[PDB]
Amino acid sequence: TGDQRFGDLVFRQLAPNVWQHTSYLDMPGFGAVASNGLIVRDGGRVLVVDTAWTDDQTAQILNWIKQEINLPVALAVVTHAHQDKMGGMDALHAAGIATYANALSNQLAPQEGMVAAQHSLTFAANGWVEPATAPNFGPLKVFYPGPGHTSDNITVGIDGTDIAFGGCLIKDSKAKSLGNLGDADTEHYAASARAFGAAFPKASMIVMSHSAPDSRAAITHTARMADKLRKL
Ligand SMILES: [Zn+2]
Ligand SMILES: [Zn+2]
Repeated sequence: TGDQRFGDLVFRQLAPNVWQHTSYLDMPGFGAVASNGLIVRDGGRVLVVDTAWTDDQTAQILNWIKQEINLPVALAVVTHAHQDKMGGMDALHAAGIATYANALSNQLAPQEGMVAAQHSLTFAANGWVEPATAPNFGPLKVFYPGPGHTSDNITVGIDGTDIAFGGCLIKDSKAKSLGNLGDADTEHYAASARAFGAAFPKASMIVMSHSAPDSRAAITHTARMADKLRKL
């Protein structure tokens, strides 16, 4: 398939300098739910998008990076204040890694049971990150598409590649539903999915948290699901 197992994690190379990390929730009354993030090698440093579900899983991502890449991890960006994306913040901080999240994610973190990132990203009215808040992000192009899966969800394009990461906002083109809607903005979801597509109009590989990588059909399918839900 392209997947490789390392401990209880799975890694899949997407480009010469990009890998998808996958971790699984291990809690007594739940099935083994996968969550995907990214690892980007930016020359002489590594950038991480999203933690795993737990600190121990996140430390295993760092161990894979040390073994397989062996460059320092300069920063991590987390895409919203849920456990699958921010559950391993303490492991990043223990490792001396600078962490960034939407200001709103950092505000929500205590209510959600998450540790806040060290740095807050803010956004222009067009959705693009304010550059002074995202210094030295290299190829990572951060975009806030509007409320959707959550009020705080952000997305990330990787310059020099065909890849854009929708996080938990985007589901694949065969998804039966929008997954976890507990915190979702049903009025704006479809427009936010569309805004993600329009922000990264050349991306051909759409990476998402809870499906395998897909084509741009994931974006349109997600927006349709959202529009149906809104019309009910
Ligand atoms: Zn979520
Ligand atoms: Zn999720």
